[PDB]
Amino acid sequence: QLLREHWVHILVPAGFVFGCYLDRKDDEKLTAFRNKSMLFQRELRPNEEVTWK
Amino acid sequence: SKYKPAPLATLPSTLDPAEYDVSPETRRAQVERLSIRARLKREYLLQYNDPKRVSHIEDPALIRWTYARSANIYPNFRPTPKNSLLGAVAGFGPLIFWYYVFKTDRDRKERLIQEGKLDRKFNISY
Amino acid sequence: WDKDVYPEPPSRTPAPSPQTSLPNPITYLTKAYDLVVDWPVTLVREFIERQHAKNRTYYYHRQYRRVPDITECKEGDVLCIYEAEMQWRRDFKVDQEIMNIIQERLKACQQREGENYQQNCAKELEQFTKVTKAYQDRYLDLGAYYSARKCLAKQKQRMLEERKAARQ
Amino acid sequence: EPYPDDGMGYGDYPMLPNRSQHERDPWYQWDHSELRMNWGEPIHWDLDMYIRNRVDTSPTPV
Amino acid sequence: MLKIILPSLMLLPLTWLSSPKKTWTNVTSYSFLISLTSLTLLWQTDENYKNFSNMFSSDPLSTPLIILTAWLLPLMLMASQNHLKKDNNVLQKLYISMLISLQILLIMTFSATELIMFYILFEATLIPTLIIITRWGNQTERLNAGIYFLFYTLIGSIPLLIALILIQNHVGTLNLMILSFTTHTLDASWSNNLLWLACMMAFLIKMPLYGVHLWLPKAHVEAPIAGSMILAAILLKLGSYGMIRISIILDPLTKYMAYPFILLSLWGMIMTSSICLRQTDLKSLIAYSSVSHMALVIASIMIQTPWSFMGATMLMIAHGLTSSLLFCLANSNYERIHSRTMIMARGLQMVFPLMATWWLMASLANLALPPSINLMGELFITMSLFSWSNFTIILMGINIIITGMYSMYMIITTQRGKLTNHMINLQPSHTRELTLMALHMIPLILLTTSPKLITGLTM
Amino acid sequence: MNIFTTSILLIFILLLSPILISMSNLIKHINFPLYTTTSIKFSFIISLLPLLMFFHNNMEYMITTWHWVTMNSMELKMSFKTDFFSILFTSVALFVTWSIMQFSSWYMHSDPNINRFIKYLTLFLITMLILTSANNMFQLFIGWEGVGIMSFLLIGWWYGRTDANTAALQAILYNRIGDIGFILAMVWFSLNMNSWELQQIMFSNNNDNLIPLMGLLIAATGKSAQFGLHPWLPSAMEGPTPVSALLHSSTMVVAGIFLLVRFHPLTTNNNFILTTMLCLGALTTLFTAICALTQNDIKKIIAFSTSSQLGLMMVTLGMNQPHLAFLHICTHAFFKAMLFMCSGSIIHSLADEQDIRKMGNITKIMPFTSSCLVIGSLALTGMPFLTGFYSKDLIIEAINTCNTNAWALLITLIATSMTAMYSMRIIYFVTMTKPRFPPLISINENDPDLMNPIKRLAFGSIFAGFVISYNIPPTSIPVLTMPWFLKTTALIISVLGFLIALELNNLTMKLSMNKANPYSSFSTLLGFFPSIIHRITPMKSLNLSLKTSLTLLDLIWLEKTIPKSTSTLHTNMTTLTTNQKGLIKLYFMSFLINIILIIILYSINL
Amino acid sequence: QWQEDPEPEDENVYAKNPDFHGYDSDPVVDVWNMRAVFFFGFSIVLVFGTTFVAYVPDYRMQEWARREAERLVKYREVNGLPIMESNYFDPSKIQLPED
Amino acid sequence: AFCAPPAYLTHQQKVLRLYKRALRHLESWCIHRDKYRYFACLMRARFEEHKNEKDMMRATQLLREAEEEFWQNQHPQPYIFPDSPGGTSFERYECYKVPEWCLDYWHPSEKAMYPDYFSKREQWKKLRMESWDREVKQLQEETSPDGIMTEALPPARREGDLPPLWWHIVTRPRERP
Ligand SMILES: CCCCCCCCCCCCO[C@@H]1O[C@H](CO)[C@@H](O[C@H]2O[C@H](CO)[C@@H](O)[C@H](O)[C@H]2O)[C@H](O)[C@H]1O
Ligand SMILES: CCCCCCCCCCCCO[C@@H]1O[C@H](CO)[C@@H](O[C@H]2O[C@H](CO)[C@@H](O)[C@H](O)[C@H]2O)[C@H](O)[C@H]1O
Repeated sequence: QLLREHWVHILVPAGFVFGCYLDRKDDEKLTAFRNKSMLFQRELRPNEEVTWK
Repeated sequence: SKYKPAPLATLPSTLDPAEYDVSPETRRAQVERLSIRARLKREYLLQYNDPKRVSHIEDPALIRWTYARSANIYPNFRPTPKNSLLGAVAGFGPLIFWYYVFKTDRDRKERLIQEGKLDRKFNISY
Repeated sequence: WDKDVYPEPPSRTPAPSPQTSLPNPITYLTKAYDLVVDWPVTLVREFIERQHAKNRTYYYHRQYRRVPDITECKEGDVLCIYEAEMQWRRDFKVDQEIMNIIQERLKACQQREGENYQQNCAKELEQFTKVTKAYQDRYLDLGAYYSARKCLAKQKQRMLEERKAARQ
Repeated sequence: EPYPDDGMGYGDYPMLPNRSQHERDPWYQWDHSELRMNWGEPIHWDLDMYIRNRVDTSPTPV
Repeated sequence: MLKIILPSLMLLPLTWLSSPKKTWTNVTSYSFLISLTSLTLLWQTDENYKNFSNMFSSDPLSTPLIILTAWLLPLMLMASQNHLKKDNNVLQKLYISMLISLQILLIMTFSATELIMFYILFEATLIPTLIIITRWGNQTERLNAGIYFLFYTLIGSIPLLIALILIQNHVGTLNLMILSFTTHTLDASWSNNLLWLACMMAFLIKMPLYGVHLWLPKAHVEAPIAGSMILAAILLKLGSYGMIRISIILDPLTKYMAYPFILLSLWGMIMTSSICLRQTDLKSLIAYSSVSHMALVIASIMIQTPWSFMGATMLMIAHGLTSSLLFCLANSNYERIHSRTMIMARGLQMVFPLMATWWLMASLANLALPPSINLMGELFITMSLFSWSNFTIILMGINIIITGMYSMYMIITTQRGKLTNHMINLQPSHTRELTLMALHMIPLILLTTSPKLITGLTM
Repeated sequence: MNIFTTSILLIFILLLSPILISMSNLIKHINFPLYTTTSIKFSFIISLLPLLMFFHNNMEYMITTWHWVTMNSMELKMSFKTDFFSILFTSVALFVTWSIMQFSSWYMHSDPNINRFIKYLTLFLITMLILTSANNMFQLFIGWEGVGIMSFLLIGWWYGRTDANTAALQAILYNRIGDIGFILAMVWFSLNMNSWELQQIMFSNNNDNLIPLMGLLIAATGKSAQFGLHPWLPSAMEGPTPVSALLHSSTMVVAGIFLLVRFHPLTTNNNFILTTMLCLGALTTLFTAICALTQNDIKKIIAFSTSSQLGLMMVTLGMNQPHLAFLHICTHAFFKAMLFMCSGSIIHSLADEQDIRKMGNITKIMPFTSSCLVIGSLALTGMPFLTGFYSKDLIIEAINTCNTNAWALLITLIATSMTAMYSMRIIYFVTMTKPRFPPLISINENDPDLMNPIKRLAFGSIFAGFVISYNIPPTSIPVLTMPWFLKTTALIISVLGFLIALELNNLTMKLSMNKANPYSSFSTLLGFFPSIIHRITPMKSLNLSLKTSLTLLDLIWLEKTIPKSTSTLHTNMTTLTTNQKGLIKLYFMSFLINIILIIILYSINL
Repeated sequence: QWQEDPEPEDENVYAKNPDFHGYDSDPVVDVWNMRAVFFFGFSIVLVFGTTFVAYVPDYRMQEWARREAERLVKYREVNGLPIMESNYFDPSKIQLPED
Repeated sequence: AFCAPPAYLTHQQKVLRLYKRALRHLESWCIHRDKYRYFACLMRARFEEHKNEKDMMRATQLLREAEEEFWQNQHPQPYIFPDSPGGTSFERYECYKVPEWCLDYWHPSEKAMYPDYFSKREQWKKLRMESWDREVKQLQEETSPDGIMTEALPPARREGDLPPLWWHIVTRPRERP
């Protein structure tokens, strides 16, 4: 097939997807204060487990 | 003559005493200058009309001028009392002058504001 | 458009009262305009609004609850200071827009009163002056790094000066 | 004729008369037409000041 | 921010794994896509600056510079496609790698949250720049130019490192947000004055300041086109950005420590705008215009007002675009006639009618034609300085007149007059070159349309 | 109002349409000059409607079209201020530009890039309208700067010339020297009133205003070419005759007068600024009226006439008569554009000859152009009941019946006489003589593109002053009670100037050699102001920029002081330290010295 | 003299391949590089980037601030309170140092 | 313009140049044709009075006095022909004077719009190529032994030879393109 010349067109998109994943992980690490700020301190609505995940 | 030349209104040529001297020395000098002009023009025209030429004509005189005005200024600079005095004055004197101007203005303004006498009316942006 | 925020006096147009035999070109030009230009545009706008009536959606003006001020929590508590600083920045951004609203009021009054602005824009000019003094006392002379702490320091210095003068 | 040896960086460069390009012969066929200079001719130190667009030093009736 | 950083890293393996024919196409296209992605930083719908993690952040001051850095790299790659036409494929890929590594480091620098990380990256950018200048310059003075560029920065940077270490020892952290929120006044002791100088000297040298600018004309004259582009566009703004960031903890000493540098910048802007009137090298003329323009940024940041900061940011962005456009325009003629002397080429509008239009637009932006963001920044800096002292208007007006004069002189000398007919090698303008100029100009027009994006922290 | 605002915006839309068409391929399929001329014509017709409404109800509008950006308590929004001045000037300028755009289709027919020429003229019209209809000082400045840039691009339309490039850059320089004052006014108003809109500025009536008013006065001096910054306008004749007719006479040069008129309410209460304006205008009037005499170039004479008239407008503003000054602007546009068009027709018909010493007998060889030229000349002079009259007569009456500088008044009257003097110079040397032009004759007025626009401008120069003076609302209270001599001074001095110039011109045919006169040379060589300033100022400035900043400081001393000094110091230390002989004897002697030093250190430190 | 190569001569790029776009000597690679530049630079980044930036909503609370300002102006004028008061912080909250 | 100046002008040349300038400035002073003719006849009478002067020192003295008088009485603003240096429309048409070599870069699509013109142009270029070697040889052999050279160029001496350095003199842009 013609893969040996076009496979190289997955690096940068893969980098972007991996960066989005790493950003989500960094979001997870800072979960503290999720619903505990003086502002934005509403009670969870029914069937709601996290304010902004 | 009633026309007195100035550095920015140079003496004409028809009023120039040196244009009416027919001495063989000056005549030889003028002929030599024309010979130099002719040789340079011949070389330039040969290059200009060369049908195999594929680029512009480099100008040694222009290269020399740019080199002299840029890269050769420092190698041929020697500090002297006049050089040092001029350098210090030009470099700093304007700075000291404008420092005093700005500082006196700012100090007077600040004294006015401290005393409350400055009429800051619709000043809102600063 | 809310008239209470943006007061626009009632118009006082005089009656035509023509006193000549010639026809007024502007009346016929306005008739031709109201026919050719004003009517198809009105129909297109009505169609657009009819389409908007369907697929109608609502958006809300966000409300922020007051949080503890800068004065209300301790030196070096970055959490408190961040909350109070964001609140102060919000209030400062809103003060700027109130300033803008009153400046628009003043400019519209000047244009409207026209030649009587020296006498019939007294209310707007006085409002501008008073609100301008308030703005200056609040925010003027704070650095490009203005912050709730600098505003508090400025207010406390002004209060100390006022108190000293009152004592004397 | 070189510049005076006052150590101002001129070095070996010649000193040509301080005459604007306006004064060169306008009917001649100069190699550098608007500079009114020939190819290879030594260039004045202040040529860019004396070009026909800038400082003019031509004689005057008064 | 990692969603911008990581694809930039992946550009490098793409460069080294792409076939020799498709390398330029692939790298340029994906750089353009990364530049598009970087626009996600403009989605700020509140006053709460973006904080992605403990290590990266974005504010109204950082986002414009990050987007400009992301945008420039495709332009540099395009500009470098001709003078690297003869080099080996390994060498071309090495050059692409240097440019990509510069982009990554600059984006990391502008997104940094800690002053020490800022320092590490802001000094890491030197290696790619030195390599680009020295390994791909055309004249024998590129080595000395690189030495100047390196050591002017290093000498000023070491005191910056000492000051940062001292601040971290005293406070316990270097996080910019913590420093801003827990900032306290500085006693006016001699040690604190020396701390102020150590904090500001590196950035002032990078700006550059009037007395220590000799490294910039050399670097621009000896650098390749991409080197000049990135330098003028971003590496000068590193100093202004650092000054804006670090001045938040140096108050109130600024009020009296800014006089020497305010005066130096105000006078040196005139003294360099004047040099632009009688500079023979076109690249040197552009470099000195940049020095004079950056004097304004220095002065405005020093006086520190809501207007000064916004004007400084707007002028930073506008100069970043305009100086790069001017350098590309000059390099277009250089690649044809192989001389930087301005007098050598004349009447070029008779053979490049559209390049002359680009020249005119670039020059008008340079002299600040309203409503251009150039003039927005310059006007607001002028107003802030006028409020500072009412006699600054004299110097500002002199500089304005000189700027108009030299800007129009460039055009009249190069694009107008009688064509230098002896130049048979003036080939028609490349589509690549015209696209480069268009990509430099269109963002300027759009930012003029929407200037709210390039205001700074203050407004 | 919908109709009024729609007309105001549609004028700009129509003007912008040709600019957009020039960026598409349709410009090759259409006749671009004719399309642009039609666009200007329709813009004029549309603009005639707001003019009628203002004449009827005398209402003025503030129209905010677009919110550009808000800058912390200062909103910059595109705003148009449509009042008496803007409404009247828009119509006058559109009429003049319609005529000149039609004329250029003929004058520049041979010249390639006529499409670019038409686009440049349209751009200048757009920018001038932006300037004249703008609430914000910032939008006014956009127009102010774009007008100068289009002036640069048009002066030296033939960029092959070097004189043309010098004239264009001269215009740019002399206009930036006034843009400094404009920016001074902008910054002062921004700081002290926190706004650039005239509505909010108006509440600065009771302040000092000396600084902002002086800034505006410097800007007006620069832009309208008052005595201080005047050389550029006479030198702006390098460009095409249509450029001269439109920009540097009919519309561009009146920008400073328009700015002062716009800010008139503030300068009403500042006696210093009014006195300065009066004196400056009187000086400019006298100086340029003198310079116009003894000028052997039709375009140069007309340019100096324009400068003199602008000086008169500045005198009118020095007196508190802003409405009268604007009325003179509007009236003068007509006949000045007509005069320039007629001169262009003469120059085109002759083999591009501008010197009047090679013309003559045009009254017979070109009846139509000669008649239009004489109409324009009499209009320029105070011929009763022509477009010039309803402004010049009232200006002279107000000058006489006011508290004014005696010298300003006297030299203003002398200049009013010199106006007729140089008009008679043109008439005599270009009409009332024997033919001095080359022997082969190829003169053809018969072309509609030439004839029609001049006919329109002639109807203007005859009736527009009357129509406007009657339609405009009452503005100020004139003084109509004065001695017979004060009332008739305008006519008397104009006729005296005509007769004196006629006698002097008749005396030229006498076979007596004309000897050079000191005053004749002062007039001819423009008072030596160019010859001296344009040589001393640039020479000193450029010599400083090279010998001081670049050579002395940047290339020499700033190298010696920092990099070279540091490098030399460390190159000296390295050679001092690394010249070791390589002898263990000396190395161990040094080690012994080190040991002794350490022992001493410990001993004295305890 | 050392054994050095001579200076290469000036080339006309359009001499061969008069459809040269400045990108590459190979015509196909050149045209495709030009197409990629024009597509990803103008069609993608500039158009879509401009649209996205334009439709960023309420950029930095510019609109919310104006709506709040209108609300507060109406409320304060209806209730008779000052539009803006010279003390941002209620002076009761502040404990001024004695003397 | 076509001829190159000599190393120097002779007395006759200087006197003739002075005569031409004096008559032109006299025409500028006397606007009218009849007056100009009268005064020009008088001026020629003055010139002729000293047409015979074998004291080549009293000739130079007369010339210098005349030049002083000319600089004293010259028109401050003389009359310049529109196309001459200093006259309006001097270099007016230098924008449209595109040199011939610009046609080398025309796209084949653009040359297809003038099939015959470029057919003849190829013949002209072939002629230039054939001639160049012979013309450079002619100049090289014509070079004078003594260094006293001039800008004057030789004509074609043999047959089928073009004059040396002819390509730029020919093919120069037309005065009114
Ligand atoms: C304010 C603090 C920040 C400013 C700090 C300044 C430190 C800068 C030091 C950079 C050192 C530059 O070191 C530079 O070395 C080069 C070698 O290429 C020397 O190069 C030069 O040397 C001498 C002239 O002196 C010549 O004979 C030689 O041909 C020339 O190349 C420079 O003379 C020297 O200046
Ligand atoms: C403030 C502390 C900072 C210290 C560090 C800053 C960096 C300083 C670098 C010092 C070294 C510079 O090294 C520099 O080398 C160049 C050549 O390369 C020398 O250049 C030399 O050129 C030739 C010989 O080659 C000699 O004729 C000339 O006199 C000499 O200058 C410089 O004289 C030397 O100064």
